[PDB]
Amino acid sequence: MSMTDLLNAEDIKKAVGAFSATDSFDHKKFFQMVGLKKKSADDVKKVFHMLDKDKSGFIEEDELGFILKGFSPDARDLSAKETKMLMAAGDKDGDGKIGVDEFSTLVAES
Ligand SMILES: [Ca+2]
Ligand SMILES: [Ca+2]
Repeated sequence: MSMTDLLNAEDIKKAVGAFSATDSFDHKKFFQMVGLKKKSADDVKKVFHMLDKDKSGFIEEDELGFILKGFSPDARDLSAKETKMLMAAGDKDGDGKIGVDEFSTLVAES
């Protein structure tokens, strides 16, 4: 992890803006504005690990209400409608969690 060094602080500054709403979590456009899909697959491992505070290897509603705190400060509390839709979109597998390889490619569906 290290959401500045691995990625780009400027791109992150735009990205935290691209989620600066209640429910309007355009993950596809965040992952574009932050340059994520332009960084390495092995960078995308260090990406996911910044959101998975637990280091349990899976992100779920407890973290996913404020996942932005791994992207940077000024993050805030996401809406109850957001977390519901975001877990249901971000779990491509059917296990109810965001996994890294899903999250990387979930946004390539753009
Ligand atoms: Ca977790
Ligand atoms: Ca999954």
